[PDB]
Amino acid sequence: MDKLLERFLHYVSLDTQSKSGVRQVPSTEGQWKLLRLLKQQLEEMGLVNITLSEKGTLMATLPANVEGDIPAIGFISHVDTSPDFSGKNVNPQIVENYRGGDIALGIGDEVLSPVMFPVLHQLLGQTLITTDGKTLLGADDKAGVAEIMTALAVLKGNPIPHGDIKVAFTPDEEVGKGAKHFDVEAFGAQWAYTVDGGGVGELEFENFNAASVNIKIVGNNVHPGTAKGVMVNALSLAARIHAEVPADEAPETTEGYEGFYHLASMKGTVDRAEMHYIIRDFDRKQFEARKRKMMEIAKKVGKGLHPDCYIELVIEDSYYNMREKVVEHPHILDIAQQAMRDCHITPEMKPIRGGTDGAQLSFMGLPCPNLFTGGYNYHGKHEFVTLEGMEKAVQVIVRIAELTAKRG
Amino acid sequence: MDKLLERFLHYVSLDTQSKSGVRQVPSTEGQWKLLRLLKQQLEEMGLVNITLSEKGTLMATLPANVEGDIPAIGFISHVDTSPDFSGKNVNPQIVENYRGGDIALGIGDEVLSPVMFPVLHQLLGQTLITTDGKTLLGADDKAGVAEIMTALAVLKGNPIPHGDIKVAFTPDEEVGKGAKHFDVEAFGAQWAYTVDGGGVGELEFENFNAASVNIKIVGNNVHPGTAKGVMVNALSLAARIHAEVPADEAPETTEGYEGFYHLASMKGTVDRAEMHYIIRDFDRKQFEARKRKMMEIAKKVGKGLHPDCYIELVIEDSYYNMREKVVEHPHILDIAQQAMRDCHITPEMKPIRGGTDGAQLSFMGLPCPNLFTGGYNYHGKHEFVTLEGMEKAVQVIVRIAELTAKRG
Ligand SMILES: [Zn+2]
Ligand SMILES: [Zn+2]
Ligand SMILES: [Zn+2]
Ligand SMILES: [Zn+2]
Repeated sequence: MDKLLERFLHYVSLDTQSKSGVRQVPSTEGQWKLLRLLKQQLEEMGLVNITLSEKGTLMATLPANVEGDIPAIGFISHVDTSPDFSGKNVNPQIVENYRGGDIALGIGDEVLSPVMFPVLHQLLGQTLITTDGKTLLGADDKAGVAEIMTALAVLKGNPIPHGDIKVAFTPDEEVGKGAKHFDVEAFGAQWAYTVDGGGVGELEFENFNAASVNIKIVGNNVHPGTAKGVMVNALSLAARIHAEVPADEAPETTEGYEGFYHLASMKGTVDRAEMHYIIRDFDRKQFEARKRKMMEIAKKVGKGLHPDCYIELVIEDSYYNMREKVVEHPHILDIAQQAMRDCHITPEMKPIRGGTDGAQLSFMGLPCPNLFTGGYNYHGKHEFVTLEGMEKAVQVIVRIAELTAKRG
Repeated sequence: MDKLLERFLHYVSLDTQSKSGVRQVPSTEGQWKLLRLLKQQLEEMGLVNITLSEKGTLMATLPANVEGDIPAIGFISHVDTSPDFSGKNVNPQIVENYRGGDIALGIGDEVLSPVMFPVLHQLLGQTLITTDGKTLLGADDKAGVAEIMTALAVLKGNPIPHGDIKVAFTPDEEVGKGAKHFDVEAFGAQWAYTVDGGGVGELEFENFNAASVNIKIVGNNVHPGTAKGVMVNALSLAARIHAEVPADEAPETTEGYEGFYHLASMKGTVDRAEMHYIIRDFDRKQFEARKRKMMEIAKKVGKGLHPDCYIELVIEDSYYNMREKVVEHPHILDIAQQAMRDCHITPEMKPIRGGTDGAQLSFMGLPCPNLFTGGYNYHGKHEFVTLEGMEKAVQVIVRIAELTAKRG
């Protein structure tokens, strides 16, 4: 199981940052750089049916080790790094046998601190890989790419029985295009896992049901000095709508399993205004309830307006909670959990307050929970990872593949 | 008193529309076209000390008719037409002996209607001048320019005693630059009147005290799924501020002498938001009270925010109510009122729910109330005027000049 570190740093050195609002997929050339590198490494490795689509999705198959009717399983990672910070000229910082202090990031006033991140006191003794403080690290999701790549080297070069293993590396996960052009048919996996989770132990199979609620408000402007009973202030309606939305059921005041309404943005004048709301909820019923609530709030404020003044709502479903799709087949989480115990890891299962490409794929015919990576503080300069956590991800992937063949 | 109509139509044919947010004054070439025309006509008329500044303000003096120590008075009109509708290729429509029906504007579905404008039933018998329905008319303020120009022809060509009469024609009244570069010193008028009012009888000397209140809100954005006790939604603060502003004390619900708060515009995201409020009030005390109220409302919402999240208010005074400046010298309104009675007109004195260049000049050393013009429905395609009302404006101006010399 060597070259884990090497593969990781190699991938980290490549600028693969994604770009919002681009029509082309992948959105940036850098991503094609890493995809081509992976493609070559897969060929050299000896995988079969390797293919890189025009949309930049890399697929490949490691054939069964043994005979028997074993279901093919898959592992998926995404190639791009967050637009929220640069993954440009990352300069990794390796801290062997971390003793628990503050980590200086590069030369300057930048620090990885256990005061700010208590998790560190949970990683005494390990090798930490950090940034110089001037960029992202890319652990998300290049540690996953490295771990999958590594798990394949281990499966191919050791006496470990396994069925067919499908792997994929996708392009614009960060900008929401991760599963858009995913050819589940070509992939040919009975089920899969994304290796795009957090710390050691993380296993996720529950995510938010999501929807956007756009509101278009048309008022009536006129010179203010003579607006009596004539002027319809659109912003006054916007404020009245938001006044009715539960301030206790908002991102700033929810945690764990509680849903919410959130006003992302709003802009307007007396004549027109627009609001962009989002609704998140683990429960499909309370998700519906949440749409109703908004429409209801709207009606209220839309009391009696001179039929040239209205309030329109446009509700768009973004994604659903996989729970149902995953739990529907017990072996998926059972194998993953048994695999972690076999590797002396305590499975930690927290719900995802957001979504994942796995949740999209789970509705496209590929139930697909999330596996940990060992990385932390995902989108900023405080992002870091530990080699041991990365080696455990490898161990788990390899065990899951062995266990799957065992039962097949 | 001829060429009133002719001068009017001539001026109406010139595109003199102003333009918002231009640094140059006048903001448009068309205005210089009318200013040059007026300049020439003043020369031909025989006025003295005629001058056109680099900023496009035209001044001129008609010397005293008689001797005695008579105070010089002035008459002011503005040359540009509203940006709110085109004053491009105006095609006037003349309706002699209006009998009270609906007036068809040009060829098409456009109408001047007494149902929509009850004033018409107050103008039976008169000659109406309307638009074709495709533009503004320009009565505001080209009727005033014509009336002043005409009043001067009458004063110069008839046995009517008068002291010195100063006249001025200003450039960007519509875009707020009307009195900016007004050289009151060069003008040399003890007091003046703007001929920029409405229907026959109108005399205005009270206007709003005005101020803008800008609010900058800095919040704290973070991915929503993990914003608990961390995310500070700036829009939520904006809505909470506007929630505290009196919906009964707003443009849509005030009239006559009642002040108000008005939210002109607002834009924002979770990280930042901005609000542009205006405050209008005839009373200087309640104007102050209104500033206090806003600052107060702000404090409340600014409760306890992590010192990286704040709410800043920036209050800018725009203009004041002239009342004080005008009433301070009784002859100004006394002469104007006596003049209207001498002309068999009932003086109508309503407060201006907004401001005028006269109110700005009144604080620059030139008390300056507003005189009627006979025009109605100022900024749209439904703008119209009546020749009789225009002739009365002329009569009043001429009488005011005669009365002023009488008492001097
Ligand atoms: Zn991410
Ligand atoms: Zn990721
Ligand atoms: Zn106007
Ligand atoms: Zn005007």
